[PDB]
Amino acid sequence: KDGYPVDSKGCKLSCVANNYCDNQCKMKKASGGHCYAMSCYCEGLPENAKVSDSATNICG
Repeated sequence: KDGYPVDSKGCKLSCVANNYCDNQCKMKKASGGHCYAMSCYCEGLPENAKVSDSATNICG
């Protein structure tokens, strides 16, 4: 599946470059890792990946 990976709190990962996400997503059995709207997004994550379902999370 695809989506935005979160952190230990469940907040979207603030990405700043494609290479950064490209490497992260990869480690997460993903294939399309890019930085969109300062948010990392991997395409091909595992059905049990920990990503959000919206372009905004509930961080502090």
